[PDB]
Amino acid sequence: PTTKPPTARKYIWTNHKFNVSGTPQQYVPYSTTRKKIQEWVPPSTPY
Amino acid sequence: NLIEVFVDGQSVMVEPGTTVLQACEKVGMQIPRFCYHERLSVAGNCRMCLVEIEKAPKVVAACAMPVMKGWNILTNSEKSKKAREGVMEFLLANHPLDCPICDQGGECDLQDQSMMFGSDRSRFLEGKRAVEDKNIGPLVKTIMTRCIQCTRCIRFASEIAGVDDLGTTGRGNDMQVGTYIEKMFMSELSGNIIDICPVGALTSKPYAFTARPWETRKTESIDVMDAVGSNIVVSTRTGEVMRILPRMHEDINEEWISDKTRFAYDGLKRQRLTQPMIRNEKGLLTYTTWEDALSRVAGMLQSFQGNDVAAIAGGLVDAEALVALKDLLNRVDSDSLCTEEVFPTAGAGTDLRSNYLLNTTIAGVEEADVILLVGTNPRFEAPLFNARIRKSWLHNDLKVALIGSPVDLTYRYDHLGDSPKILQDIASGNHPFSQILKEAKKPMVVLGSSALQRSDGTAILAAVSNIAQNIRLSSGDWKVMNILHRIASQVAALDLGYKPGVEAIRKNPPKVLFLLGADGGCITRQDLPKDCFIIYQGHHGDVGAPMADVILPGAAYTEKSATYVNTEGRAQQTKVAVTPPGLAREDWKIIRALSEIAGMTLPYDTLDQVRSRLEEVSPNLVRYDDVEGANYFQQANELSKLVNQQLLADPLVPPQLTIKDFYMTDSISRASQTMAKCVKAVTE
Amino acid sequence: RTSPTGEKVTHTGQAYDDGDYRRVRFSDRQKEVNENFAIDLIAEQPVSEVGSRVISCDGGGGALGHPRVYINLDKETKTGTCGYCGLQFRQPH
Amino acid sequence: VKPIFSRDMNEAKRRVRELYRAWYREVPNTVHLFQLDISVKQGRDKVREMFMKNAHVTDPRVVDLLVIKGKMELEETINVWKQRTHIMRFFHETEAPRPTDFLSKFYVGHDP
Amino acid sequence: GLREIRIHLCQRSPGSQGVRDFIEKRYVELKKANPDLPILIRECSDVQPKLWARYAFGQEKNVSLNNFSADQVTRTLENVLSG
Amino acid sequence: DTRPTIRPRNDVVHKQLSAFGQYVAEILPKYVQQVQVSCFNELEIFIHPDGVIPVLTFLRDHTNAQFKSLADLTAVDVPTRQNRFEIVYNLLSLRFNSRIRVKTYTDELTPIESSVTVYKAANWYEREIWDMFGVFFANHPDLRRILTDYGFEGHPFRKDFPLSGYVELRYDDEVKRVVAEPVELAQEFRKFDLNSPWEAFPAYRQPP
Amino acid sequence: KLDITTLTGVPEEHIKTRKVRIFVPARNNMQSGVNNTKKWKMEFDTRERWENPLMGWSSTADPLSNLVLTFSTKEDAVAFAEKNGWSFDVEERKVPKPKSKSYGANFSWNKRTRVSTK
Ligand code: SF4
Ligand code: SF4
Ligand code: FES
Repeated sequence: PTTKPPTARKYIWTNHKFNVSGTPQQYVPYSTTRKKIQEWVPPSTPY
Repeated sequence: NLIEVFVDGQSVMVEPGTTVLQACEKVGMQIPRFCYHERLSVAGNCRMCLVEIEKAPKVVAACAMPVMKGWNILTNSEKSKKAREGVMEFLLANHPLDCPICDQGGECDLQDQSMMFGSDRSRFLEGKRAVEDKNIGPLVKTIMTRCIQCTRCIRFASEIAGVDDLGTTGRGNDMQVGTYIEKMFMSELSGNIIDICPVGALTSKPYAFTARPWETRKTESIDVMDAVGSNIVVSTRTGEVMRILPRMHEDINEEWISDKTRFAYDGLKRQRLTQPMIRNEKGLLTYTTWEDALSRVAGMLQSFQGNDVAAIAGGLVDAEALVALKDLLNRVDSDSLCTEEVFPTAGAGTDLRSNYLLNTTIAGVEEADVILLVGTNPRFEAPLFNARIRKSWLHNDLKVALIGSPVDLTYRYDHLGDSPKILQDIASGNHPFSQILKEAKKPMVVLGSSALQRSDGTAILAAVSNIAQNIRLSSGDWKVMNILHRIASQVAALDLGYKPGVEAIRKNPPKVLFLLGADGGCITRQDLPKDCFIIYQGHHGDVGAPMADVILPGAAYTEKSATYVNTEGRAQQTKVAVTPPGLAREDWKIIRALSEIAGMTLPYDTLDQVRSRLEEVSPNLVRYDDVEGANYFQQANELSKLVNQQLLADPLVPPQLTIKDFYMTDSISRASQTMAKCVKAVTE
Repeated sequence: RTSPTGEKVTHTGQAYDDGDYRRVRFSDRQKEVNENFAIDLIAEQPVSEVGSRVISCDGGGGALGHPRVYINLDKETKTGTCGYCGLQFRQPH
Repeated sequence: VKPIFSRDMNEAKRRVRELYRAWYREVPNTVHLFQLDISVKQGRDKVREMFMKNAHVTDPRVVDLLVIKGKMELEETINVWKQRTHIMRFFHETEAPRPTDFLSKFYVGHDP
Repeated sequence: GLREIRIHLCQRSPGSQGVRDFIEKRYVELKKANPDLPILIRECSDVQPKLWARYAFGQEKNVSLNNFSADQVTRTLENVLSG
Repeated sequence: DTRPTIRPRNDVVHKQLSAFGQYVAEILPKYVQQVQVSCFNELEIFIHPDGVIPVLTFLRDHTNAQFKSLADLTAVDVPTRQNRFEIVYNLLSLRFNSRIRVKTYTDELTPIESSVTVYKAANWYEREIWDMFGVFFANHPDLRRILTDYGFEGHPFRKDFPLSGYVELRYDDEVKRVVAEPVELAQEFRKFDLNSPWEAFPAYRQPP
Repeated sequence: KLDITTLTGVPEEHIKTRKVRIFVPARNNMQSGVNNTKKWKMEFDTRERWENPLMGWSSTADPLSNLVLTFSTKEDAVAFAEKNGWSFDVEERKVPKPKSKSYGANFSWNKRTRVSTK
């Protein structure tokens, strides 16, 4: 890469990180979609 | 009369006037086609159906060319193959490379027909055309660069929808489909232009980008938005309703569904009842287990008996739940089982089925020659019934007369007026239309159930019955009397002995009211004793749920196998697509569990046992897709003659006058945001 | 952005609510969130002006982009947007 | 239809009894060899229970096939081809009891 | 004590001809005599016709009407209507 | 047709296989029901299920048919037939450098004569057919499970058997052993509807 | 009568509680092709599909949620359902009506079939 530098993109990390498994910076999977069905909010006023 | 033609040598007998495409379909050959649709007029411009007739030097268009006796159709000959390849190449010459981003991908007629009949590469070295997109509404997403100018949408509008707004502007390679002005294609059947369109030019905006066809699971069910009982396919993916598509039923909805039926599925994902709710010491609804709520309702049932316990059936309720609630309330000796739609009780009432049914049937409309519409707006109350009427008028010259407000039915009719006194005039022979009814060999009179919601509904029913009896006497087994319902649960309730209307509850105020998904707000807290116990059992909390003491979360029509009877008395069963959210359960299961806790255990534990109970009450609710023949009209007319009410001077104004009053009718439609967008678009 | 609970929100808008037990998986660990929201990155790109009535975008690089599509530039009120790239084009007015 | 091993249900019932005798006399060895933590009665009752599950069968061909599968299961037990895990799979222990009452089913989930 | 009356008759079955004639002739008279008692007339298909009678507290009884006559149907209903 | 894309067709082998099929049908008319030669030069002889041993022994010992090698022995489950299981025999003739196929049928109950006496290779093949489909082979020296688990119940290769099965295994700390429990999937197998609504091959069009 | 239920190995819960439907699949309305509406199919009843806590994937405990058996005729499907002791529900096949179509009607002289645009 000293001779042929990699193409420079703004989205490319400026700090490479090693395998962070077993450390607090490890990757924890989760759902990325929002809640599908919305529950009905009961009224706050009495009858 | 049958002439003889040959498809690939094999003999086949076809009627005179039969097209080449139908002759090939008879033997099992489906000729490729883009412009041709079975339910639209023949266009013949896509040129994909070109086939070679033996000994003939020119390839005919199978979609338009009628067969001649002795013709041998060479479907798979080299001329046909080359014609198909050339037409596919011309179609794909200017088509955009949007397959990855086109929602028609995976279910695209152009793709599949290119794979099966077209070439495998392109010789087009030029630059493709580009067409500016046209906005035609908030439902149909239009990417007109993909249009192949098959003119399916134009013909569908102009014929099935009566809206002469779509058309082609320009000529040559610059011809563009769509309204010339920036106009919105407003119709209750506009959603079907998404289905007829082979390419992804017209696509469902709510369904945009959400899923691919190959991954969706198809569940065949029945629509409950209106009383037509249209057959639909619920396309689910990973336990979620992605879209609703029509299912072919020639006798009910042919190939179309209304816009509400197609786009109201999103209402099933908002304001849902997920967990049982009971009211705390603060007067507020709080979540609770099934045990506590069921115990409370069972105790309240054990406390009061007789007329003190009542129940109001909703609009989207199923036959199984209705029969379960009926048995439960009969266990406490209570007959106060009331619907929300008022049907005239006086006379024969809900004893003869034909009294409150569309006895002519939806398919019967194509046989009639004169139709009288009394106090109804079929374009909005029953869009598919109105479409069938339009088809009959277009192909059979069906004289249509309307007695009511001059609403636009998308077809021209005879506006006799809006006063019920015209019914008396027709019955007594004073009105000229009485002579026309006498002339008609198969006349048909349709009375809207919304008209019966007036205080003089019994008088209107009596007048319509008098007209029908005069027709019967003055002029086979052609049914004349007809009632067009607007609620998916009215017919089943009437068959299950439910009292048609809240009049009994108004007459006898109960102390335990069991609102079974009744969001119409006919009976409020102010019309009940100041300590009435209300249990609401529904899927959406729209109106009844706030004015209730115990909430039992039910299931929607896409979350249970349930029996619904349409306006013509044809029982149909839905199939489970997804499961009820949260702690919600099937309605009859909730009723049976409540009965077991209240000591009065019902004699059924599974769905089949509940349907066996349905047969015991009425055997017609277990014979699905069968319109049982029952006339019993003379007795009904004689019993209606007994009590003579007075027709009011109020004009016959249907509840729905414009497209704005069509989108939001029931709880699911009101919870839908797509319906809100449609209402905002059609109002502003 | 940051959710009221103090948890960073993803480009899809997903963020565990305070009344959600699933947030406990991030207690001694981190929540993996990309910090290059694409929707913000494209809107940053300027709108190219081309005198021709119809242009074609391949995403740049030829075979290293996306299928070639042609975009109409007749609507003066809006800008033609590539379906794949998201780049905007405008006919000079 | 052509029979498998027996032409009459009485002949088929004879093979079932022969299998039961082999199974009944094997249970003491199975507990001993596999070092099971159950009693001889439990295994012999379990053998009876599994036999009683296929008690409504009336077709002699199905009866013969069940005995054929029964002998195959016995051979694995005798030859210790099965293990303690395989033997104790009949005694469902980790499985939670699933109630068969409607109200109990109603409380748990959407199970029909 | 009586709450409702259900009559199930098949459309073309010869065993329901008596019930068909009874509904053709005496049903109007029955309804006139009993205004507020629901005589639910539903239809069977290839099965024996039956007459259901629901009493108080959800107690229902059924009487077979196979190969009956309109006179016999009238007698049975009179027995059900009174006791 | 011709040109590189198409696969060349050899008529000589087609004629030879058709002639040999007629020969076999003539010699064994008691069991042979149908004879076919596919366009890619593969010969199939359809045999009544009682003809397993006779026809195979003929095809093994006959001087004009030395199919001394049993290439394969499999079953095909077509649940739309009375005899859903279709037992297929693949033979190899080193003397004449050709292969032949023998197809029979059987129900879920009717047994099939074991061809171990004909080919000693048929032993494990018949064991696998029994284990996977449930077909019982009479007069078999040792018929038992070969591929499934020891306490497995059900025949998996049947078309009506679920892909994920009915039971699953895991280790329980309470019982100190691997235990079988009803199958529960974290993610369900997403079934795909892929068949195109348009006919692909006009040459295989079934009558209406 | 065939009672192979004791030989299939299916647990009792998935033999008696199930509800098999026998039907010809409806034509995908998005396409004009009818090749898929030619063979009878057999499917079970849809059951619970909850959300996996870790990833949001749709979990299931129904082993028969993906079984779609294809049969040549209705009778074969009914027989196969009866073999395994499954409560079947047959739906009659729906075939589109033969329709009289005439291109000449598009230009009728005294009829409504006259079209205003092509
Ligand atoms: S309409 Fe069909 S062929 Fe055209 S881009 Fe979309 S998927 Fe591809
Ligand atoms: S928009 Fe669709 S339906 Fe209309 S002409 Fe174009 S391709 Fe045909
Ligand atoms: S299908 Fe006949 S020309 Fe288009």
